[PDB]
Amino acid sequence: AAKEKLNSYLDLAPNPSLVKVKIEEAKRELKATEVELTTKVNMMEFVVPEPSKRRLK
Amino acid sequence: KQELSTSRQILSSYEFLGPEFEGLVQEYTRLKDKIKDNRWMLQELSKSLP
Repeated sequence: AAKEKLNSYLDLAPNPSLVKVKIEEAKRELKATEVELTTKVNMMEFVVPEPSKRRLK
Repeated sequence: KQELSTSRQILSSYEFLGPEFEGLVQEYTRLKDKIKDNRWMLQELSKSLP
C-alpha cells in the first residue's frame, strides 16, 4: 500500500510549472490519436456488386 | 518492517508539495490512462481487415 502510492508520482518533476507542460503535451497527443481513429472508420463505405447476401473466397 | 519504514519516509517528501500538486498529478494520470485506452483501441481495429 505504501509502494503503490509512490509509483503515481515518478513521471512528474516535483515542479508544478513543468507538470502543466506535461499535461498540455498529453492533451495534444490525445487529439492526434482521436483523428486517426475517425479516418479509419470512414473508408469503410463503397465496394459493390453482387454476391449473395452470403459468401467464401 | 525495514521496507515499510523506507517507503513511508519517501512519500512524506511529495506530500509536502500541497493539494494543488495532487490535483495536477490526478489530471496527468487521468490523461495518460485515456491515451493508453485510445492506442489500445486503434491496434485492435487493424487486425480485423479481412
